[PDB]
Amino acid sequence: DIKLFGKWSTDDVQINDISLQDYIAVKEKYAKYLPHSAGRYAAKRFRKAQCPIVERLTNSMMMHGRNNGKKLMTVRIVKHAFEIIHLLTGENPLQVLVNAIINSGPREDSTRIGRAGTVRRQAVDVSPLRRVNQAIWLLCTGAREAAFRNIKTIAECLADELINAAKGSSNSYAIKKKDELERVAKSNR
Amino acid sequence: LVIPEKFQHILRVLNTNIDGRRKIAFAITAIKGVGRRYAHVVLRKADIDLTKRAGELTEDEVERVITIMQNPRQYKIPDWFLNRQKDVKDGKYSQVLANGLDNKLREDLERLKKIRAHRGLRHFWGLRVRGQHTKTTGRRGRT
Amino acid sequence: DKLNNLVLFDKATYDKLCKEVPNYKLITPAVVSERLKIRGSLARAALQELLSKGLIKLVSKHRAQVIYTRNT
Amino acid sequence: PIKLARVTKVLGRTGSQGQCTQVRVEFMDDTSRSIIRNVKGPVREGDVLTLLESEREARRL
RNA sequence: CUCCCCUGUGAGGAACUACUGUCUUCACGCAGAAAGCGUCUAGCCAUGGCGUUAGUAUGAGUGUCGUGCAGCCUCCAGGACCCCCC
RNA sequence: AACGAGACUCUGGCAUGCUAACUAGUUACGCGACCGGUCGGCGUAACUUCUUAGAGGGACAAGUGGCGUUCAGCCACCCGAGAUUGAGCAAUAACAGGUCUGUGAUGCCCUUAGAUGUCCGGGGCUGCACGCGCGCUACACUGACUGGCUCAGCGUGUCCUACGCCGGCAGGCGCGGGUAACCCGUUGAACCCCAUUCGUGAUGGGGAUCGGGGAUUGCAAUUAUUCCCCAUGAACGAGGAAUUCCCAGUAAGUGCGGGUCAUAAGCUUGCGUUGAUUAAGUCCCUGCCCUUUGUACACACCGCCCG
Ligand SMILES: [Mg+2]
Ligand SMILES: [Mg+2]
Repeated sequence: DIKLFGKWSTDDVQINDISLQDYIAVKEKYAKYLPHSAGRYAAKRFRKAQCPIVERLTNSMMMHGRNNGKKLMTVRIVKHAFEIIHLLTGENPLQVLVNAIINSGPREDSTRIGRAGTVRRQAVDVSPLRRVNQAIWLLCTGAREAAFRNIKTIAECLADELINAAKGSSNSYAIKKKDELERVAKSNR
Repeated sequence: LVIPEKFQHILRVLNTNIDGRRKIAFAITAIKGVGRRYAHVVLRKADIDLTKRAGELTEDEVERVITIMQNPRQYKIPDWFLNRQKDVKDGKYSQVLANGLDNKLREDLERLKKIRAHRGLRHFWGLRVRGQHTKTTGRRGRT
Repeated sequence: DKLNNLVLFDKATYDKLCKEVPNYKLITPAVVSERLKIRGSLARAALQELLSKGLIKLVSKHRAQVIYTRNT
Repeated sequence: PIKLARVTKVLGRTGSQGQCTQVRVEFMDDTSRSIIRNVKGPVREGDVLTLLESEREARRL
């Protein structure tokens, strides 16, 4: 059997939306043991649609300068974050990644129109892959800004921001920036 | 874990005010003439444990650490651990602390000012003495 | 605002560490140090004592990041 | 109301800087209604878009 | 023009203490808004950023008191249904 | 039809088929050790999978299926080491680009014995109220420290340096090998990985500026050449208007070699290692290209020309 980080179970999780069912990974096959597969998903267009979602959260956690090249910092941090999550909510920690992706992603977003220096935005709507990507961005950035100096472990602070991104609370930096995007979308229309 | 009843929140050593809720070596470091390194030497010499916060120490440990730091060469504090190795006038090995450090600075300025040398002219006009390139940098603090 | 935390424990705070923390679900040294206004080393060594007492389950330990769960 | 949408064809890319994709929308309610729509990020045919304002139409940037 | 499957909070019960999960009240730290008022920037101009309103108005959660909210039975309703209209 | 583009050369990826190797190893068998194995420990036969490097194969949009005047070619999939390897060379033309300072490559001018010559001894290119520029290092919790565990490649060398012994550290002494797949060197490089100490404050983050000492190089170090021990421990709280470089073993982190070099890399030139976010699109901006078009310009808009 295939068990994530040795203690989890991937095949029992669920997806409630049709748009994010075709993109978000780790359901049927793609489920692996460890996040780092060192594969090439940027090789061709939408070939990064199929890589494991946990690896996807993993790749984006190196995103600031000193942490850049070090990938393992993440498969460390993503390790303790899941094991924290299961203690709080008490559900499959890979259900919490699904719900945070689904809720944190924008829906409608604004595209800047005008001349440089004058921002006048018009509302368009997000593509599924773009939804996933922006969502995960928001998750990692929310975790960083929240964890800079509170002296929180990023394990603790990402479990925080993830569970909060899943529940729908305004605690998550993620849900915040989403809510701003949708609201500007409302402003314009 | 512990709950010390007698704890000195403000400490006084060698004319200076020491913060003891800090760790021990890094509280001793606060005074002039001591870094983390020489602090580890003196506190490994006095037998004082490094696990204690600086406020749990009895007066005997503070007085034996003081006694260790006033008299360097008696306690087998290595000759290369001393701040001023051979001083210009007496020719002696001495570990220089706050007021003595500041004073030795003032004096080694005055000597070079009376002598009429280049180190001292440099130190006089407010220039960096090491021959640094003063074209580009060496600005801040100036009008 | 400037932050004061307890370097060594107080009786008041000790009642909180002793009687409360075992009910907390997820326990992290930063979580304990945030709600009890304890300092880092003292809270860390506090959980090191709550290890020896047997009141707390240790899930995993990596370098500076530790994970603790309430007993049953 | 919240709605769902299907991608029938990809037409061109609208944008100043070439940002938006201009795509064609079927409704997943089995209705035959056909509306052009602006979408951001990558789109390939067959995908489903969630519309918060479902009666809106596409304009050229 | 209906009837009867599931959703609600309108009335009666057991339960309510023991069961579990949510809203009350107090200590706790964390994110944290705007009407506006000013400023800066788009040649001129805010529909924007940034200051001040204020770390206010707030909301998510942990531990105290509730004799609560409940979950189990009925209807009164509301919606899927049908019909019907096409 | 011809040059330019491509082709080509140089580099990386494929070969359990071939040609072979005591100056590279492997398998096998002995001896050696400590509890059948573990060992860069010591020697003999066995061969090329490893390690090299030659020969030649291999990829041609090839195979299948879609979009295409079913035409080029464009997309998806399989079969596969590879369905995008990175650099060099670069036409007809031109610039009134940089080059008397790289040339025993020069046309003029000046200098030519108190020389604009040359050598000798010192100073100066390094100076400091200021602007503008590359680049280093940081602003800490994905972090600093302290111990522990195992990793590279390109090159350099008559100077690289094996092992001892004295040296807290830099360093001395010595005794050795190599013109190098032989000796440095199983090149035990840095992150990273595992434990430890630190606990949001100018803090152990940051280390400038200094005051003393030891050691090297050199004739010669003061104007700190560098290196090393203690102290001194300042700016710095993620950087305003603007803007730079970049699409896959890539950005970025991290050390390492070659150049300069008696002693020297905050520079350059290479080299591996850990290794992504996002796009496979558009002329908005910037930049040049064509096409149409107007012209009283052709020394070509720095043009022409009217009072
Ligand atoms: Mg243009
Ligand atoms: Mg003419």
